Amino acid sequence: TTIVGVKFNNGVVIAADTRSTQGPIVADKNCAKLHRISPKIWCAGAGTAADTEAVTQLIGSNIELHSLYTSREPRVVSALQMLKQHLFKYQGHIGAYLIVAGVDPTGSHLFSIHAHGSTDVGYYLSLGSGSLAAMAVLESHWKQDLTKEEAIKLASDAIQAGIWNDLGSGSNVDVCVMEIGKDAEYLRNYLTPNVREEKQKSYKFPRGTTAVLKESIVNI
Amino acid sequence: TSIMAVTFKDGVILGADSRTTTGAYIANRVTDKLTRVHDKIWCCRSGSAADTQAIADIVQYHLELYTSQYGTPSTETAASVFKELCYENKDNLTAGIIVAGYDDKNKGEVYTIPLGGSVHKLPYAIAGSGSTFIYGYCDKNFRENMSKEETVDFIKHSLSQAIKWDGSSGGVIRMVVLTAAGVERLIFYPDEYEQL
Amino acid sequence: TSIMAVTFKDGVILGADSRTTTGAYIANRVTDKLTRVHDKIWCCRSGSAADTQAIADIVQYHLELYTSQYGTPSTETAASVFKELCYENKDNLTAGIIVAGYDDKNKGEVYTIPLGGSVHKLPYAIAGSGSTFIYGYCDKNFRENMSKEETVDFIKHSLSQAIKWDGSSGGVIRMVVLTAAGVERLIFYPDEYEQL
Amino acid sequence: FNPYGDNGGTILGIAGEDFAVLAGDTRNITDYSINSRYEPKVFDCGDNIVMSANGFAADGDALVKRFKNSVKWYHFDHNDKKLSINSAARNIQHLLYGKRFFPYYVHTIIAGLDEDGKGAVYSFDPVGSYEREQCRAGGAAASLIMPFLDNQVNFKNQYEPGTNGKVKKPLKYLSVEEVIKLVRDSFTSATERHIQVGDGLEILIVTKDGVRKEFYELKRD
Amino acid sequence: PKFDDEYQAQARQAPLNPYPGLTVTEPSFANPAGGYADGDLYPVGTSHPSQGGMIFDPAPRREDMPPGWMPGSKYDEPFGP
Amino acid sequence: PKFDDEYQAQARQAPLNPYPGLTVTEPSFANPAGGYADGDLYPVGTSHPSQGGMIFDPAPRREDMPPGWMPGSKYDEPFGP
Amino acid sequence: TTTLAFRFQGGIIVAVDSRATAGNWVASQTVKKVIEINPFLLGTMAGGAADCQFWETWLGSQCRLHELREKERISVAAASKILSNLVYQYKGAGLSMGTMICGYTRKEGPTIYYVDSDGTRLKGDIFCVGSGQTFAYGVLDSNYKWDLSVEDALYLGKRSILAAAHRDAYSGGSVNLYHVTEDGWIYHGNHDVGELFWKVKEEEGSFNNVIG
Amino acid sequence: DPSSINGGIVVAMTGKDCVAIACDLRLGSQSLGVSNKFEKIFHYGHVFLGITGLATDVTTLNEMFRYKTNLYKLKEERAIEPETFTQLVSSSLYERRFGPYFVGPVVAGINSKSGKPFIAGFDLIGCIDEAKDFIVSGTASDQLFGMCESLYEPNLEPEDLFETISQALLNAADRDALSGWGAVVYIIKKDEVVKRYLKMRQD
Amino acid sequence: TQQPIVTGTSVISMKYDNGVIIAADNLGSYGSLLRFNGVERLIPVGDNTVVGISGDISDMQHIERLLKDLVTENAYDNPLADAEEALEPSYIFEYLATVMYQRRSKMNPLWNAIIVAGVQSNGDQFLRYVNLLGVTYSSPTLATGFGAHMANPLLRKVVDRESDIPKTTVQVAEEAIVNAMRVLYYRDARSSRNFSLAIIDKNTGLTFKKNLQVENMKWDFAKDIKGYGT
Amino acid sequence: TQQPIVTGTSVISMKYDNGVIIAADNLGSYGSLLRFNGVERLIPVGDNTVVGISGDISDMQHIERLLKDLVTENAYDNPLADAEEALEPSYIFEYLATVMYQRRSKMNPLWNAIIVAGVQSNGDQFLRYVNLLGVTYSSPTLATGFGAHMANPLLRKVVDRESDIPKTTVQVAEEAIVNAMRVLYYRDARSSRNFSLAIIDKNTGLTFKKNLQVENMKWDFAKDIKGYGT
Repeated sequence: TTIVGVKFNNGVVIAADTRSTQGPIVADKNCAKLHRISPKIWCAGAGTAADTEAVTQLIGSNIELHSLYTSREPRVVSALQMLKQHLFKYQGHIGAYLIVAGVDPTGSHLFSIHAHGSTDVGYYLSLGSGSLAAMAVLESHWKQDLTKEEAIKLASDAIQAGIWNDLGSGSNVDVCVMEIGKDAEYLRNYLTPNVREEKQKSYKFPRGTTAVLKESIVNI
Repeated sequence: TSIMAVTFKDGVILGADSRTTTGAYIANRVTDKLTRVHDKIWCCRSGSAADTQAIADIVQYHLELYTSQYGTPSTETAASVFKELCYENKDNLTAGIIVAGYDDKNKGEVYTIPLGGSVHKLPYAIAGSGSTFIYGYCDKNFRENMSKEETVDFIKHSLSQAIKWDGSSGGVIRMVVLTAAGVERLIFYPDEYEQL
Repeated sequence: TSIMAVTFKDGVILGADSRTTTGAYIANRVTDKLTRVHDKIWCCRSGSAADTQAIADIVQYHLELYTSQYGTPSTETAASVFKELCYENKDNLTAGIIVAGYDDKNKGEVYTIPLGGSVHKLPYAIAGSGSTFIYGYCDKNFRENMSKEETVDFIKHSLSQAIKWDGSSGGVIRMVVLTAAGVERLIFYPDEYEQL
Repeated sequence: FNPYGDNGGTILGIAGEDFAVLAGDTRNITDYSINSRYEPKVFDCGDNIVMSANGFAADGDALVKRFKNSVKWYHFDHNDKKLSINSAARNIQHLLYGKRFFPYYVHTIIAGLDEDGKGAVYSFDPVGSYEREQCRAGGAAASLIMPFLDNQVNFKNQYEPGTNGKVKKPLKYLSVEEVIKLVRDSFTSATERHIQVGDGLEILIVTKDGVRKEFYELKRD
Repeated sequence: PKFDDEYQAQARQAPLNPYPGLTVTEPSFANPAGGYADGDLYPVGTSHPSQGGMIFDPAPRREDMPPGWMPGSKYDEPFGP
Repeated sequence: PKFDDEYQAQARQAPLNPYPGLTVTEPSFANPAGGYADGDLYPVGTSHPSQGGMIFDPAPRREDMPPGWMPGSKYDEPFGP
Repeated sequence: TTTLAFRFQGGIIVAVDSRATAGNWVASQTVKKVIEINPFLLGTMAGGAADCQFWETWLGSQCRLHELREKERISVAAASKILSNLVYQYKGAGLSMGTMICGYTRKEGPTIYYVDSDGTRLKGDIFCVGSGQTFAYGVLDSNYKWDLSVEDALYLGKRSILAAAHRDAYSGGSVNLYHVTEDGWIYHGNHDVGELFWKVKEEEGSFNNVIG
Repeated sequence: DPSSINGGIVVAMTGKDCVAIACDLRLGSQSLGVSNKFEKIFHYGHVFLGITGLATDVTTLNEMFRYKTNLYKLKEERAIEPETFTQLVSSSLYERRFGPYFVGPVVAGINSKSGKPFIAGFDLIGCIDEAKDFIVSGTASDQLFGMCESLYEPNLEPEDLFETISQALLNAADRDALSGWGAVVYIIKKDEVVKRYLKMRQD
Repeated sequence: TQQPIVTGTSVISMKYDNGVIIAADNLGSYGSLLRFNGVERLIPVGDNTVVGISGDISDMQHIERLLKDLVTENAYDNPLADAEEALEPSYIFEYLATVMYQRRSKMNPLWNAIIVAGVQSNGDQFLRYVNLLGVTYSSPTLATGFGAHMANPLLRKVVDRESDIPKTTVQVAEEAIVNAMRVLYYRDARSSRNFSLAIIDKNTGLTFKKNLQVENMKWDFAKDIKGYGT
Repeated sequence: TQQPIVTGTSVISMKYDNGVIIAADNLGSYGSLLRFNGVERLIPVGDNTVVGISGDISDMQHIERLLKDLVTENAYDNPLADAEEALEPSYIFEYLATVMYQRRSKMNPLWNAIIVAGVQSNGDQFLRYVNLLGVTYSSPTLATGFGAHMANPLLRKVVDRESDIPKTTVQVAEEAIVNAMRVLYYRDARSSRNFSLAIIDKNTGLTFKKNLQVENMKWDFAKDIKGYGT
């Protein structure tokens, strides 16, 4: 996994790759790793994948309930508080590491959460097995008050560095742009550098190749 | 980590490094370790980040409730709450905390709560893995009732050596100056404090 | 233990504490940790006492034979012998050693051999469990070409802080002054260096 | 001190009439880091034989060097005569089993033409145990590569249509070009589904005309 | 001198049950260790007196893995190296 | 922060043979490791398929006694507690 | 692995499967599990492929030295004793071997010696070795007779290996049969289980629980 | 290892407008094969769930999902869709996060409204793994991954889909020690389901 | 040696159109204690070779002594040793790799990772990596320790494949190396501000820029961070 | 407390003809680091009782809070609390021992060794020991930690049996305590030069001499040692 967040002059952009691996096998080539906690709060996680999915789903449900209750747009810090308290309650046994980025009436926020409940503020963050490769690019090229275009380019290129230089990271780049004044822009497969090599031959078999003992029709 | 609170003539100056390591990797090089638990009470965190942050949030809750129900707490009340939380959960918790605050009657106060969970009032306190390298320096250079600038320079030199010698300490040196005038954030960058 | 060696204008001053402990018990409180491997070459023992004493005897044998066959060795020859013996048996051995000596062509020289068995020339070296507490003090107070009295006071203050903070360090502070004039034993008692 | 590692490489030997093919990826690995994009691990061994010692890279280098020394000494003694594939197989077996209790953790494959001119592939376990095979994958992606090669090269589980599973599809020879196409497709699949494969595919062809090397690009992500 | 892992991201876990939940594999149940006078009940002193195949080839232990790890679950290292 | 033990006085000594010299109690001989292919050699993969009476009374472990200690020999603690 | 060898009026029948496995991954299905020591002596490897293959190939060289020196073939007892002593001297070193030394000698008749990693050496009339040995025994002991015809003995060995291949995960592949005669050993070919199973089900009518 | 003690295989593929899910029939305990008729494919209305892993958990989850899907059918008056069933399975698996069932389930079906083929996989604790091409689980997961990757191509007709999935399962099972003893392939269509038993090696 | 006590963290290197550039910091760390700051971990072995070493510092000094002995013994009875039949980078690397693998086999490993960089007499750049296990490989860019993760992507962005080497000039490669040092200083806790850089060029020979400083650090954004959460 | 972290080394005490003397150093050690030097480990609980505590400092402060609460609760609805039905040393010790044993049985011990010294209202000296396990005993002289080995023999030389108590005066007992503290400073690595001393006398009440100094140290013989062996 390669995840990065990047705050820029008017918002924050979070990006991730799409390869999903069980052991050394690529279970899914186009796994979507960016999750909505709210329309303008987005997160991407590492560690135990199932725990990240469950905790983000729980926090999103609770946050939408609270937004309806208070009749206010969710704060990113509210999600941070609830998420880290839940993570702490289990003393790290849920093993969810997250980068949560979003926009709320108080500004644009970028945080990270670790399985044990610790959190950090940041201007640029990285996570996952490709965290170091992406962080190298983020250190080399990040600057104060990036424009939206520069921010997208920088985050995309850090994710590309993780893709090229890490085994557990590959395929396509997902990008989500949260900006202060307007809606979040989710860019599914923003970059698609890993196109599929063509088959040398079509390996379709002639019909009847397989041997069949019985055939039946099932009353569903 | 290298955190350091020093009482002085007008109050107390709390300072810390900004590096957070996870193994040899520096997962965050500009983190701010000084935490405002109340208007004139600032704790500082050493040990497990999760434990320290949970303790800090619980203490903020307790002290806000105390302020609303019984009037403003003193530094001693805050450190006592830290004591109860750290001690009654000492098996689970692994947090060592410095609590520094300014009270009009007491002026500047500093309490240190080592990993074991005890309370100690000290004129100055140093904590974190990087403080071991400056126990001699701070002991041999500290003075009672220093001036503000003298205290700032003292903390600057002490944390400069702590950063020099500890691989897990580094980054900018941030300080909070607690005094009757208010609270002042200070920041000193590597090219400044490393050329002392 | 708190070992220290400091080169100065007229030579090198080698110093150490006298406390030896087996756990919390002070098995020997007046031990002498400075060893004369050669006429103007003195080593300090740190780590395992048995390993350090065996290495010291082997090095004395080798350097005596070197003196008889090839003329007087330098500090570097002595420390090289230390290095080979420590490295070729680094798995069995657990000894860190400081080697200090005076030769007219080089004046005072100091080499330190940490637990890994590497060789480093340094203007001054501190070793032992108590050195960790005086890295910052020594770094900020050391100066090139100190006078004999300045060096003696510097070592006195450094070892005083190391003894203050380390439970495994204590007793009298002993120093050996290596210079063209000769070798001078110096001893400073707790009531002398603790009231600094 | 753990004296072993895994550098994540895959090799593939296929034999048939008139030729033998030994292919392997050039990717080199340590944990999840790519050490180099192009480190050949299939070698033209001379005497019309091709060798690979995929697995732990250091042991592969050591075993290859030892085999080079042994074959050169064979040339020194037996008047510079050509070494046969079976003789090389026995030599490598004795090399491997000479360290029975501290094995070379490499899965070796040698491919070439036997004394009858028919393609031959010998494959070894880390301890020895060489078996002549018609095709044999090895390395990280052996389990991914090999079943497809069974299906295509040997037509296992394939029956002539209309015979209702009674008549198998006959095992007609694959030409060298068709074997190259199968190897390319199999390594493309292994690259696409295995994280340790996808930098570059190198193929060595053995035939009476001599050893012939071909190189193909992979995804490299 | 250790390297002061503040986030506990490098934190790693009776011996741990390799397959949590299943009590049939709990060490305390697989090896209950009898009772104090078992030696007097049974004359012996005791009531009760591999996957490797033919070809040699070169899962993790929970004790050496982070607490959030579940054997056989999809896991992504938060930082890797 | 640990205390210095310059003399190695408190220094304490694969698992240790409980009774040195006797190979019959050697851990590598009492519990030998199985063959790499024993799974293929035997069906289930295995070549093979107390003290205290009625009264509850309430030896040292060679792995925490000093190197010079011989189990069952006369030993006087050199430094006391 | 499954290997069996049983004496009968016509000599010895040696049958073995072909599958070799490394964990769940089936490494190969065409492993030759009979090492041919000499035209009258036959090794039957099981357990660890490397150990058996290497040490019985070495036993072949020892046998060759034996004929060269003494002008008469190594007896089955002598070869099995050499192998037993060798395997014993590496006991505890990790050898994984199960070996039936089947041979014929004028002064011994047909003879089978079971040898394995733990140093045992057993003379016997029937032996089954490998992970599938119990399934092969279930058939041999229920059908074996001394006076079986050569065709019936071959079929019995084939069927006994087939049963173990069916019921044991590590014993599939193909059945290789050898007949150790008075004048040598005869290799009666290779039978693939994927076809032998259906042929046997049709002809015997057994395996009635298997769909088809 | 609970997930490898019994073995078994499951593979799902998507045609142009049909899905195919297939499994091996072996049930055993490591070496010994016990039964050749342990069918790991279960259906709840028009959605098919294949479960590999510890057989006790396979049966337990079959019963649990029968119960839950029957209640869904009754109180909703409609069959549970493949997407909703996927969410139900994921939520039920995570409920045992610290005591999890040792199963790899695989959902396959066609949404009754959109008519769009749907397949999804999971881990022991409910990590949904949705894919547009094919899903794989069991002891022979890697063999099946490689085989399906080599053979699969988009928009297969039901007949070619059957041939592709059957060949992938057969060749994958022939290289897995703990899998085999026949296989069953379901070809699922918007109006009918065809179940077929494959002839293969019985070792 | 079974455990490294005093260690040098990382070395990086890349090959450009006319030679190889290699750099390493001068800090040897005793655990988390940044104890020795004057260590030199780039070991010239000629006008055409420099050896970068990481890991245990004592084993590094042993390896340096081995290289000195190689240079000494090559000149024995070798009248041409100063211009041809001199020690190539390939010979140095092969000897080092043999020694490292042998030590590994005897279960007494040198806990070092060694990058031998130079240019052969035919002008072809030599750049190979060898570690304690005897694992060897070559690449247009090589790095050790945290460099393999942090720095190596940055260098690969410059020369991603063998086709990019002739396109890379001295200045581009040196800027890449210095930026990699700055990044490693930022993110590697074992790293130091001071580092040495050596350039071997097929035309101008070995240039050895010692005690360089990490410059153009960016810290002014740290003033806006206000702790965890709020 | 599964393990102690910050600890106070030892407490020594003895009873004399008219009361009891108790002393303890003011140093709390964090491992081998002599971290905190201003710790008070003698806890007066009245004019007739002093509680000396060793072991974990946090548990010591918890026990001190327990004793303050004991006094406060005793004062409730007790008009005689100041003169009779005041807390005797025996009541304090029994409460502490009960608490310690309950903690031990709950597998959450208070990692302290406590000596409760005082005089009963009838004038009989009270001096008892209790540790984390709940083990309690009484003796004319008591000590904790290294005091149980180094100091306790010296005190026993003065009062070896109950018959010697009336023969022992204030000066003799106090000199014995000071000499024992000096010896502990000599030989105990966890000890400190500063120590507190409390005297409870049946006639003159509690005297509490804080921050005393170890004096008359003998070091001048150290000059005559020049090495090991030769």
